[PDB]
Amino acid sequence: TIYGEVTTKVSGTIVRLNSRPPGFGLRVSHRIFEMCRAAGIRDLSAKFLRSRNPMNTVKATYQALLSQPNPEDLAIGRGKKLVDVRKVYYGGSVY
Amino acid sequence: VLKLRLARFGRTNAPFYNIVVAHARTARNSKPLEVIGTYDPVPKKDTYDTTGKLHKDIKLDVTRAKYWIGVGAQPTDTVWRLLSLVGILDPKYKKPQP
Amino acid sequence: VQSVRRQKMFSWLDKKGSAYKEHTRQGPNLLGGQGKDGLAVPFPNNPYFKSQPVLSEGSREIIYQDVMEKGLPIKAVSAKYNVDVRRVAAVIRLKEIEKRWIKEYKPLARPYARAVMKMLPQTVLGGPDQKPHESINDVHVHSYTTQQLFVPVSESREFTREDAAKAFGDHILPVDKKLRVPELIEFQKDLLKEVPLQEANRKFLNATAASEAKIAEREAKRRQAVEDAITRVKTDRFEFRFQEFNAENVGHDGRDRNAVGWRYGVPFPDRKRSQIKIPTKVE
Amino acid sequence: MKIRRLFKYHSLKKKPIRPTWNKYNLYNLATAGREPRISGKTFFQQKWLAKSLTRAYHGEHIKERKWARMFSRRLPAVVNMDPAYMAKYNGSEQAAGRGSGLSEPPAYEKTADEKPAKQVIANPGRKVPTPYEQMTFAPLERRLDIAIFRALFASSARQARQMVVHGAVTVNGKKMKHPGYLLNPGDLFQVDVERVLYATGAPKDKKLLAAAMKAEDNEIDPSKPYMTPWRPRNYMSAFAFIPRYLEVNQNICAAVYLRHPVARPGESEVPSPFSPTINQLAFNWYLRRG
Amino acid sequence: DSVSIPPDSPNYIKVPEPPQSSEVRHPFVKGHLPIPRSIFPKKGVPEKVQSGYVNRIAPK
Amino acid sequence: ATLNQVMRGCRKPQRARHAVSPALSSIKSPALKGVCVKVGITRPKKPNSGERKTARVRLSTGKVITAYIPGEGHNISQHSVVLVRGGRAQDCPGVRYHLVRGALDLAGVATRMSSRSKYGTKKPKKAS
RNA sequence: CAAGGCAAAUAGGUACAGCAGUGAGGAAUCUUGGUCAAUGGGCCCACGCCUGAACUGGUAACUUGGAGGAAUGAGACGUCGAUUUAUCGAGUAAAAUUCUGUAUACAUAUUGAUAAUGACAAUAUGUACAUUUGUCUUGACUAAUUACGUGCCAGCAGUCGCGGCAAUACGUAAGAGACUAGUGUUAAUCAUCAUAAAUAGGUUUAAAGGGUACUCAGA
RNA sequence: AUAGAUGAGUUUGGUGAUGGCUCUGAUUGAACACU
Ligand SMILES: [K+]
Ligand SMILES: [K+]
Ligand SMILES: [Mg+2]
Ligand SMILES: [Mg+2]
Ligand SMILES: [Mg+2]
Ligand SMILES: [Mg+2]
Ligand SMILES: [Mg+2]
Ligand SMILES: [Mg+2]
Ligand SMILES: [Mg+2]
Ligand SMILES: [Mg+2]
Ligand SMILES: [Mg+2]
Ligand SMILES: [Mg+2]
Ligand SMILES: [Mg+2]
Ligand SMILES: [Mg+2]
Ligand SMILES: [Mg+2]
Ligand SMILES: [Mg+2]
Ligand SMILES: [Mg+2]
Ligand SMILES: [Mg+2]
Ligand SMILES: [Mg+2]
Ligand SMILES: [Mg+2]
Repeated sequence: TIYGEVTTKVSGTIVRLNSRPPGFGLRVSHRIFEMCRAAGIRDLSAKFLRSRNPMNTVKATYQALLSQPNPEDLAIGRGKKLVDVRKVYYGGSVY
Repeated sequence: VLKLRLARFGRTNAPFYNIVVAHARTARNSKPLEVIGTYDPVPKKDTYDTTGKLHKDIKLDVTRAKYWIGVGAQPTDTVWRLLSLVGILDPKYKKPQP
Repeated sequence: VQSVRRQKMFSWLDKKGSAYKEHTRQGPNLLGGQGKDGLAVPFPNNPYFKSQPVLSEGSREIIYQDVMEKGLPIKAVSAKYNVDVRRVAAVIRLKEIEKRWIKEYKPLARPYARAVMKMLPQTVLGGPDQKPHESINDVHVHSYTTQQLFVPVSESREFTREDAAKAFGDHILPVDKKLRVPELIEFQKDLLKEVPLQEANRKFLNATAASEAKIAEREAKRRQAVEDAITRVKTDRFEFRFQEFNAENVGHDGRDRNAVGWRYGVPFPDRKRSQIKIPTKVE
Repeated sequence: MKIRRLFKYHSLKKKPIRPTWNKYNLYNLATAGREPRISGKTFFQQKWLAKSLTRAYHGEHIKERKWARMFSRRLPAVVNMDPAYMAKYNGSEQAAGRGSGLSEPPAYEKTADEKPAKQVIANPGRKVPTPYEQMTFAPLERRLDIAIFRALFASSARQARQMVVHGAVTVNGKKMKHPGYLLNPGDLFQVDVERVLYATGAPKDKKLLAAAMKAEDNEIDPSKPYMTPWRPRNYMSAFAFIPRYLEVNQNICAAVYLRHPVARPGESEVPSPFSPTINQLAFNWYLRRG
Repeated sequence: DSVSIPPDSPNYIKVPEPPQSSEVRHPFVKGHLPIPRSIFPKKGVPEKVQSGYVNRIAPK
Repeated sequence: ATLNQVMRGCRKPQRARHAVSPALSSIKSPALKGVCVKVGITRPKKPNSGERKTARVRLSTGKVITAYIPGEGHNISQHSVVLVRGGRAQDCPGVRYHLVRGALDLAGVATRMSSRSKYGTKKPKKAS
């Protein structure tokens, strides 16, 4: 899944992507599904807030997957740890 | 006239009675004052029991029923018998020995 | 005359698929064959599903004798042979039924048993143990623990599993308390303190054995406390069982799942779709 | 009444995979395509294709309407946790650094280094992905008739339902005539010995027994349904596999439903002759049946 | 205690499950029951539970 | 809009949309019986060309609507009790209803083999 | 007590929105049954009487749940459909054989109830029987194809649309896709619709800033 | 109660917007047609 939530706007087409827990599946549209299935994502929940232009929809959601918040940059910026509770609890990353 | 009686609930050929405390002149299945317990007429059989015995499941709140009986509640014939078995009241009918 | 499709079928079924007519070799003979981890794959297109091994006939007896004759705790037998407590208990139940059949002079399915056991991979326990039968520490993935939470904490904080459980929820426990054999952790802590292995196993047995006593005690008190509320009044024909209960525990608005009585104000739901009208459990 | 959907059950043209040990089914499963081409097809066309393939095997004798409600979006899973790591470490090292963990050098720098870096501290095998996609038809494994077919007691799901409907199985030592009984963890279903021998036994050819009445060990009996001496079905070894959520006893033809099928990090306990790509598409179909 | 538990029932060998190992979602139960009455008040010790109260309202 | 303007009732229901078959949608009825008043031919509009088989019907309620006769050839005339169902002839202005063909007096197509249910045609019974 | 309807005549009853039932209206909704055995109620010292509530039987696919058959079946070395007479299909399909005894039928027992009373049925056990397909769709949305006929005609159509002489869309034929004792259509409701937006919208050029700002109430 | 949030067709020579209509899902104390 992706990191957190992203919202990208491309000339009237807004796409909101959320990171869902494991076993949620690609409960997304047909165009987003092809991209998630191809990039390697398996759990996501998208939404077209304003417009559903086929082209801009693909440009906005592709630009959203490249704008995910980097937990390590946010940590060094705030001087605070951003610990993934899921990893500490299970003593590793459960893929 | 407060009465301890049975409200019949269930489907066709599947009776399931509900012990209630309701005024005499009221609908049988109307919402009563209290629901003391439930009664199941059809006798059951222990799961892993081949002897052939049978029992009847009755969930009754003895403590609550006793209070109502002490203030003048009149249980019906069917409920009176059930209370007799528990020992709250004396039997209303007895088998003739002669 | 056979069509080409049928003709090709018998062509494949005569040379390539002939090895599946009779089972000559012992062990799985599936289509996928041996995988990367040495497990037969029944369906080639699906590599994840594998033909996992089954306890051999002689293995089931070893587990049965240990629990019954030696009276060892189930947790210890599970940890010893790396068999799940739920499976160890089942083998005993199934074995007890066998004793009944043999005691009642019933014919067993020996011809069928031997034939099927040669088609499934087996794990003979005892001396020649190569791998553990299965994982005895699997912990259910709780729904709360599946969320993606990045908690901002101090740069030098020692975030532990205890703190992780509290971040997921308030009532959640760490994975150290969800194990089916939690005594293993305590046993492994003795090895870190350079404790002799012999004494480490001694403490393990006592710990598990002591744990089974508590479980039995709780179960005993429960069943004994459930029969104290039931009044059995034998009669001419049947035996009436009057169960007691607090008739005031109907919640604050009358709606409560664990209440006793037929609810008022509900129409029969027989007409709704997917209405379960079958027994849900056999006691 | 044979319905129009069963007109072509093992057709070689359509090449469907069915839950049975029929030799025709074995040929279809063996020679099935490696990967159906789904590039040109649209999203609906892909989902519809996956639905047809998977539904030809999973619960084929269950009305589409019923299974649509039975499909659960709750895919259970477990995680293995060894006690060794629990004792030594308390999960503090997994947060060192910036929260995600102490970074390690890239793969292209390590090969140049003569000595490999120290291994990262974590549970053994804690990076493999868990196959959630291959768990869609898990609720069907709880059916009493499917569970019997997975215990190698019947030759197919259809035949496994016959035994239940005809009063041959007994759950927890009690007759169970309902093929839809959803087994609970701990239940013990036991099939009659005779029905299991006939199902898995070889066909009784009257011609083969003609030369047998004249010419451990079991004697030949000409008054039994299966062929004597009993022998396994011709093509039973290609489907001989027991799932991990069952503990069968061949002798008494009884099994225990230990738990529900669960997905572990590296495998799945749901028999399915379909790749994750197909199950993933099928799962999407039943989210909104479109 | 009527009859010993046979090896068929699941209660032959009790293996308690670990805490938080299942997520069964119970369905909402339709209907309600009448709320029994509060015989006593919410504060103070009522006169009905004194030494002699049944001998004063139900004398022999 | 501000929270104050919403207390004063600024959120009114959207303007209703006219239904396809008002006569039926009004009283929530799936069909209505009516006495045929006229059996005629209506002409399509800009794109389409042909001759549709409409019929002026007087419903039980009292309204006089113009229905449409689906199929090839009909059996209705003046003063024919016919059953009217919803629908609309897209290319015929003023025609917003259909007529059930297995209805009281309107007979289904006798030479129909495909989609008989839609035209009220009993099975041929060739062998039976 | 008054009025009208039916009945009534020198009388002064009746209104089935009590149960069953009839006519009418309508697209459309049931038996003029049995019993007070069970539960409840009225009267009664007691026994007991009464109960169209109620419990039971009947009618309807209106809905839901379940059954409605599984395994074997290759050389009848046949039949059919196409057509590249040898390719592609009907086809493991059929026949045939080997088993089961599901709904249901019958029989026995128990039980609904006990002080005693059983209208009617439920459950368990035993034996016995292998019984129908129907329907929509097939240009795209939307899973699934050719041939012929028709020639902006006849017709299809939820939306965009199709049909003017070699129509994948109309009508037949075959095939295919799909649901199934149901399948479609019509009507309605929620959702789709952030499509009256409190959560949660918008108003330069697209629906929408009052001609203006001093100001009571009110924010 | 922590898995629950999804789109498609149609305006234009064409593109991006605005904005309705319709389909995709579920259902009925339903009726009708073919069974
Ligand atoms: K257009
Ligand atoms: K103006
Ligand atoms: Mg828009
Ligand atoms: Mg138009
Ligand atoms: Mg056809
Ligand atoms: Mg009247
Ligand atoms: Mg009436
Ligand atoms: Mg009429
Ligand atoms: Mg009575
Ligand atoms: Mg009475
Ligand atoms: Mg009396
Ligand atoms: Mg029977
Ligand atoms: Mg009487
Ligand atoms: Mg298509
Ligand atoms: Mg048509
Ligand atoms: Mg056509
Ligand atoms: Mg049905
Ligand atoms: Mg202005
Ligand atoms: Mg003005
Ligand atoms: Mg222009």
